[PDB]
Amino acid sequence: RAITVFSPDGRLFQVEYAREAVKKGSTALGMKFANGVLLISDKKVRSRLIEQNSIEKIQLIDDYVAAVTSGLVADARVLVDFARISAQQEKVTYGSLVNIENLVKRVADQMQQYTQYGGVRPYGVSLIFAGIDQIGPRLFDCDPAGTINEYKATAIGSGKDAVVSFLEREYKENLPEKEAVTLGIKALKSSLEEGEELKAPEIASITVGNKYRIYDQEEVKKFL
Amino acid sequence: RAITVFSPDGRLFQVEYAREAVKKGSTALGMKFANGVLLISDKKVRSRLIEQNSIEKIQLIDDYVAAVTSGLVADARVLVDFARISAQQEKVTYGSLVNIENLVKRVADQMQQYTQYGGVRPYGVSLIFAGIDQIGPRLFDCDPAGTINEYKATAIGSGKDAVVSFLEREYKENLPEKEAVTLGIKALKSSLEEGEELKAPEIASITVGNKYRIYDQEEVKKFL
Amino acid sequence: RAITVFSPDGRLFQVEYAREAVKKGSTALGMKFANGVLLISDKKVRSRLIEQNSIEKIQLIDDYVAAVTSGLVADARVLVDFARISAQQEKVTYGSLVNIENLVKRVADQMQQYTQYGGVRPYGVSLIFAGIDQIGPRLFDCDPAGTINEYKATAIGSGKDAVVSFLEREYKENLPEKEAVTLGIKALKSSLEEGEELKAPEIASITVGNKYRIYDQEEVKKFL
Amino acid sequence: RAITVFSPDGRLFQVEYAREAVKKGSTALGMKFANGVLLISDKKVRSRLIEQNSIEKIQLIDDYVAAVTSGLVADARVLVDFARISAQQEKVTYGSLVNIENLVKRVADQMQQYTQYGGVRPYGVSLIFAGIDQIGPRLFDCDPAGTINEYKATAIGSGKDAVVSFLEREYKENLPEKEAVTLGIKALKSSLEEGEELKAPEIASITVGNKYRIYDQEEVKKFL
Amino acid sequence: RAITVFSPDGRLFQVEYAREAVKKGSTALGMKFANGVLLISDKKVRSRLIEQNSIEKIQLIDDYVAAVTSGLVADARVLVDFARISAQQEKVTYGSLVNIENLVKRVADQMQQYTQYGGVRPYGVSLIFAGIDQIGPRLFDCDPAGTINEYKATAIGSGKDAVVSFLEREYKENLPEKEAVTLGIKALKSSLEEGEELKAPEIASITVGNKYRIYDQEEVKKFL
Amino acid sequence: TTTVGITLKDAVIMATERRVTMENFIMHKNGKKLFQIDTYTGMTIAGLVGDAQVLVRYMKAELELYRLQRRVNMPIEAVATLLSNMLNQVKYMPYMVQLLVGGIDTAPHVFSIDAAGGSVEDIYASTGSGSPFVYGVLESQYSEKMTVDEGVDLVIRAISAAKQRDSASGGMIDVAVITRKDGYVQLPTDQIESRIRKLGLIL
Amino acid sequence: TTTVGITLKDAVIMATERRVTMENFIMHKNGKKLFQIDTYTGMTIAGLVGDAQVLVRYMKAELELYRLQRRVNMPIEAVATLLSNMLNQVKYMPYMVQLLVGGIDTAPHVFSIDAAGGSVEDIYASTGSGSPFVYGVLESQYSEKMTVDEGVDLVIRAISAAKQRDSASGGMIDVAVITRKDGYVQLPTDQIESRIRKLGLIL
Amino acid sequence: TTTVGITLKDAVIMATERRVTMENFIMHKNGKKLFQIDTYTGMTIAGLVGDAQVLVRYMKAELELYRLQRRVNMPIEAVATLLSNMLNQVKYMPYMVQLLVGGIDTAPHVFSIDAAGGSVEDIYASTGSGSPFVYGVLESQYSEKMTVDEGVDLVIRAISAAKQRDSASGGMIDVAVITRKDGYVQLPTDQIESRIRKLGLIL
Amino acid sequence: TTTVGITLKDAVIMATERRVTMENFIMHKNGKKLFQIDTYTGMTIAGLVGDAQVLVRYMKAELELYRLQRRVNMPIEAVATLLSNMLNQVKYMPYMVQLLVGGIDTAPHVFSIDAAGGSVEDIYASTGSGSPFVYGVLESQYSEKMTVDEGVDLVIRAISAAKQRDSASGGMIDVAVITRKDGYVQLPTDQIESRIRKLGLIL
Repeated sequence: RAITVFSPDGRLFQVEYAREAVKKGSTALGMKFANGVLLISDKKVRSRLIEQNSIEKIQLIDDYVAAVTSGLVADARVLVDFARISAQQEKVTYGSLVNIENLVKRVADQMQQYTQYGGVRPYGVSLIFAGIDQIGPRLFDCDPAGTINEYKATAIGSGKDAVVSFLEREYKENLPEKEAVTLGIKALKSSLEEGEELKAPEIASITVGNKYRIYDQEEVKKFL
Repeated sequence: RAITVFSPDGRLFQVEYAREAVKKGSTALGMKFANGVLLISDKKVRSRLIEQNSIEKIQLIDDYVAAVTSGLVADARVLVDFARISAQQEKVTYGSLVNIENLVKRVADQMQQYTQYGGVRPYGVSLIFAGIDQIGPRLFDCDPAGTINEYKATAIGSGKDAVVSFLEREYKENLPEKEAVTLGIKALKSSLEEGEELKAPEIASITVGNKYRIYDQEEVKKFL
Repeated sequence: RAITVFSPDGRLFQVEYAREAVKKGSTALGMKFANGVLLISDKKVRSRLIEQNSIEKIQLIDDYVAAVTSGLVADARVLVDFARISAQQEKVTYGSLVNIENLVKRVADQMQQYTQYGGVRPYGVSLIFAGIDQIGPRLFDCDPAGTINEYKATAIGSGKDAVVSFLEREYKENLPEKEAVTLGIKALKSSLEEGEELKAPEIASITVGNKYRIYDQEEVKKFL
Repeated sequence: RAITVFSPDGRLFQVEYAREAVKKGSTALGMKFANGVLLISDKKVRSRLIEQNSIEKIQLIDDYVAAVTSGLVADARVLVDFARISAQQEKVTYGSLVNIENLVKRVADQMQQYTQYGGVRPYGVSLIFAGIDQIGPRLFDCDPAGTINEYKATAIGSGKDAVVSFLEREYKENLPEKEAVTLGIKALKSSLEEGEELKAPEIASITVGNKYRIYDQEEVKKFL
Repeated sequence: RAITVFSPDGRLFQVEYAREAVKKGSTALGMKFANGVLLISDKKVRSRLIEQNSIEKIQLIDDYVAAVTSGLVADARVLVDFARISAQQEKVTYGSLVNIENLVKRVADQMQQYTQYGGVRPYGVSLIFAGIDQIGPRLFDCDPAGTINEYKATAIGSGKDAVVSFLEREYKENLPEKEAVTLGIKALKSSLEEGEELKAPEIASITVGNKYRIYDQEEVKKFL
Repeated sequence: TTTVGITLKDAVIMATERRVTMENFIMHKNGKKLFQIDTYTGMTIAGLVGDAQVLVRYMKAELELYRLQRRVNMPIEAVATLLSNMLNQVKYMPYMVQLLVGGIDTAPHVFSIDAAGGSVEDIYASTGSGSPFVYGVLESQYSEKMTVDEGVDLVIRAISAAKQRDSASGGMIDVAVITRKDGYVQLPTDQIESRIRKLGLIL
Repeated sequence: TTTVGITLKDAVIMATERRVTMENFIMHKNGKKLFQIDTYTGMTIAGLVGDAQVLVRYMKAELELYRLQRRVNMPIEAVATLLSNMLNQVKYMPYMVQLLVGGIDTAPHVFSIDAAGGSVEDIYASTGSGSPFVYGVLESQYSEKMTVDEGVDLVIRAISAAKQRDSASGGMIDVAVITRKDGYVQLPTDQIESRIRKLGLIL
Repeated sequence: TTTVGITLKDAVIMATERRVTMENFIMHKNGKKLFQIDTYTGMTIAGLVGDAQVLVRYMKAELELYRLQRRVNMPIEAVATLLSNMLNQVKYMPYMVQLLVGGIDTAPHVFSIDAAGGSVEDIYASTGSGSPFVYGVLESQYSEKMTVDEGVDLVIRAISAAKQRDSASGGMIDVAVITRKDGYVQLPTDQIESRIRKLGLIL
Repeated sequence: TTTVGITLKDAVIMATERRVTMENFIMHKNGKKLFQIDTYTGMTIAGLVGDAQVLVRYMKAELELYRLQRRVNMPIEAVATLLSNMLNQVKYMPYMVQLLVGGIDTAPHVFSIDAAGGSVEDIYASTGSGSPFVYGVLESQYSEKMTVDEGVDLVIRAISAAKQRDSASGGMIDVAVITRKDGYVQLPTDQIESRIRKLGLIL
């Protein structure tokens, strides 16, 4: 088979193959607004026996930082839990989480190790972290190789490319919360509206000076 | 041979092959009712020298949570025992098991590790956990990759697809206990009635405000 | 070569190949009677320089539980010794061995590990445990994958199939000790009487309320 | 595949393949001036949703030493963090960082290990360290095999060759700060101006007797 | 690929391939004189941006012992540092370094291990140690397999053979310091003068009763 | 603290006073010291608060696990033996705890486990700082020909006696009778107060 | 130090004096000892500064983590039980800390955890060096028929009493009422001073 | 030793006497005890020489690392909290050190960390063997309506007072004012001597 | 033992008496306590024989290693700082050693490191059992306007003084002056005896 070792063309094929795996996930996206950031995910719901709301793909890490994930579900869970405890570690050491940049890096390092070492495949998941720290609103992306990039808007999963182009053209940097989620849902629409359906996305927002607010079923459909 | 490492198409074939192994098991299913949840399994009984009742495939984890398993029998045992002790750990730490969601996640993480690491094949078994916690009745599913999904009704094993479709059409969310087990047995019937036999399933139910009740031979045949 | 990792058809070939190895052993069988259980083994004796009686294949684990084994002789010894010490552990912890079911499971778990992990082939041996605990007479079987099944009568080794069919037809659940060993020897006969010989089997029985009694040479030939 | 083990022609192909990977990075370069050293990097910015300034590829190790990196981004991060802590170790042991040569060697040794040992691919990144120590201005280079060379000017990444030749001809050893950054930008131009664009590089300088000064957006465009 | 394990013709090919790697290095040589020993190396200088003097390939281990190395630069560094600390260990244990033979053996043993064990390629570097101990002037050689030989004059690297033959004919055992370095430079000339250039070598000498003296740029050119 | 376990016929009763102290200075006028530890066994605490709780949480979980794996309740002599082994293994950073565990598995029992893991079964036993006092009255008035009703009343008398002569003991007595027939059942406060008044231990 | 927790109806109030000491010699005339530890539970400190802070940072993080994973607040009896277990496990390099934690999950509670991990719930409890004093006045004037207003005023009286007779206690009282209806809300200094003056504990 | 930190408006000043001892027998007539630990925070030492230095080297490096990774200075409450955690973790082979750290991040602060990792912020605080003395004069003459100039002069008065009545303290006072506007700036010896003479604390 | 280090201009001088004891009972009438530890730094020992030697062998090797890797001599403040860190890390199985290290890197220095790793630089310092005595005479007769010759003579006076009043000190004084210009040079016995006689400290 193959392992993380460099190919003759300078590529870590296991990482490449990892990246393929995130592409086969469910789309989710996010972007900053005037004074906060929002995360809005597609809901991999198709069965009616699935418990709707209970399956949350926007998960909180700490009251003021959430992450929405894409990729292999299982690896996403564990890695999400890694992040939670790492946040808590900073709270117990330093008193507070003063930089979300840090939080995302530590988690990144974890993934970079499994991409360095043999006897272990890479972590095949992608995630974006958003939240507000002392610096202000931050939107970060995390890749299977451990790569981190800081965004204003970014996407992940199946509608990665699709959503990317939408955002690439139509994103306005300071936009009020309302208009912003709408823009999101339009971008998510274009993409995911290739089955000619979208249903209701799961939507969360945070604004400076407060905690994360995860919306309810009824609200979302109004912006839908 | 092969190991958990990503294939060129973004799949962990060892996990895929794991999933094949659960498909070759014995069918079992479950669903929530008005105020509880039920687990009902097919009984892999064909020899008359097998000790009937003694072989239980619905096993209790704690007085108020059971799990019924499908897959390789051996791996199911060990993993079931992992779950038992993990439940006990929460009892000794926190005082009580306040979320079955947690209990199922921890066990999930265990499976996710053996799906991450080399020098170790994945755990090839599937299970569904049901019980009532502080939140209320919960039905959870667990897969070889560590994947967890929350249900109202779900199935596993050979009659996975079969039972799934039955439930997909004919499931009514609030149903009284009685009607519910009947629906179960009808769903289990359609499927498993391809040998033109079914014999007596093993049936358990829990209702809010009490402990798990595992039925007896004589009862079951009345709903049969 | 091959290792325990799942094949494309959902099978652990190393385990399969293990099972082949038990099939190439010496036959042994057991069954419960009115108030006890018996174990009766074929004796792999062909040389006259072999010390007859001294080679015991029904070995005691504890005064009130024996196990008779089939497979690779060497692995059977070690695993038998694992069981002995595990019994002793329960005696030192709890005061008594209150369930033979437990005793057999722990030993099962051991085998399941060597079937999980690489860097280690499975344990290629089969055994049946019999004894009386607080619950009453118990007959258990143990397989290379760690699988355990509870019997009324069961067989192992070369005459596995042969003996199985015999028992499948002619087994009566409550039978007096005497008639029982006779039934055993008849079942062992049909099978092993394909070389047109059988010699004298080694026979042990336990009855509720007492210890294991291993018969002597002279006795056995009377039931022969 | 392949591992660090010597080929029949005396080469560690994994290291060779590592070096290929650095070549596929983003260009960055540096050179000493009259009384300091400068680091100036190309900015891998193409999306407008990327947070410009926030992504820094010239990162500080200590107030008086920076490193700008090229290669796999992920491995660069971790290795950069290795260097930071190693600097801090010297501060806590000795009182001060008296030689940047040392600092760069320790980090080099780290890379040399992953190039020695199996069960681990090499670290596929290149970096140049610059700063002023007790000895004076120092510019160092670091390669995937752990190799270190001391420069007056050096380059890395895609425009490695390109920038190298530019510098090889037109570098004057004592040059005032101003003229120096200009020379840099000209060298970076020739190279990177093959897409017929360059945008604004990120520029840092240190002078003897003070700390590192990272320039701002507005300044750079004046030398642009 | 290949590992240190013996080939069918009694050779450790990984070691052989190691030796190839030292052959692809830069030439360096040494020889004893009347009352001391000298080490003189070719300088792998071709770029004008390289910091000349700063790159030293004759490195001191202790005030009274130097080593000049050939092979992979990276592995040479680490191994050189192994030697430094090992010297220091003897100083802290015994009070002094009474035999350079010892010092070179310990370092040899290190290389011999990486030539014994798997999970690790050999150390692909060669070095010669010279210095004066209680015994007197000593010149030692060290090979990738850990092999050590004691010389009067010896060579390493690309001009290994070339320089060897020169020395083989024209070496006179007691020669005054001056005449000696000249002989060196003549031997280094014949060889390395195949590009029709040599530039200035880096030259060091020690004499009994004193410390190592590393020459300066200006001196060397007089013997050049 | 003072706790009492009385074995009789086919039942065992166990009662405790409820009162923690925790300085001297009595800080809780209603602690818990009698704890159900299994559907057919309860265990009474009479040593040092912290330690004693930990043995309880442990024991709840450990018998619960057992019961699940073997599909049967653990014998009294077994939970006893097990508890001894637990205590004895870390007897050099020891629990300073005096534990009494009674229950009915096939006959009633009451085992007394000291701080060092010595468990000896007796037909009655007390533990705690008012230990001597209940031992007085029991040693005069215990008979193994007693029924549950007489049982509970002998218990009540004894514990009331302890309270009077020992200032560490005190606070509303609670009793549980554990029988095979009704399971483990803890008598409600109202039932107990009635019994005090009647026996004329009321003031 | 002295802290007080009073449970009543569907609220619990917790108040502390603010004053660290730290030699004898009172070095801080405004420490912090009452800390919110969850949206529905607060915890009061009354032992040794250092140690006590560490249990707080721990607890903030540990309930926060819990809440996130299970999507629900941790019960009081659970945070209590957990804290006991933490303390008991390293009771031979022990924290010398006396912790009181109250909160409202389904009913109000107030648990007192000693230094060795013994947790016993009571309807009121104090901790610290002025402990006896507030226990005096509470034991005379507590009624469980009190409303929040009467609650806060009983608290204030009690803590003022403690300050007078104990020289380790002192410094501006701060109180927090934690109810299900308004969440955890800590009363502002201005509200408290008004209440002193009124009750005529002002000088 | 005696050190003093005074918080006022938008500055904090910290001053120490310079004098180590190190037998009794005063061996250094010019030690260092006030140390800049970050561009916006300084920390004063008043315990045992060795130990105290190690916390300083640690802290310099640890805030420096932080600042680099996050691109921002660490908050005061954070460096405080962190230092507490460090001390508390090895409090059984403890540092016998009394640390005061002040700095300005968004408002001024001055935290006092004891040997066991208890950190409580106050508006002024001293540490060391002449601790009581500066606390005397501060408690009479501190006002939070003071400007830097008045600040430095209150500091100087206080430390001069300490020297007179405590023979462990002594030696040329050095003061640093840390403000947001000028950064951390340590006042040169010449500036300080002038201020002594003026205040008439000269002899 | 008594050792002395005097910093002046662009030199530092360090002298020791040579005499070990080792019972009381003076067993060596010529030990070694002043040791060159680098080409531009020497270090004087004044504690307990064994321990003290080990710090010396360590230090010789550690500065030698440094010098080789970085191609430059280690600064004084660095060797000092390093030595502190070494001592402080195993301060609970501590060296009972009092170390003085002086040398010239860019200016002269003399650091005094105690047993617990506290290093404070001063312009002169002594260590050892005759410590007070040389501190007496230095404190009267030291001036930083002294040249080497006056330097060596002030040293000699001081150490002779120590010998007279302290019976643990004694034995032929040896001095080394370390300057940038001549390197580290240890004055030969003949040079020193001449200087005794002249200063009239001869008998």
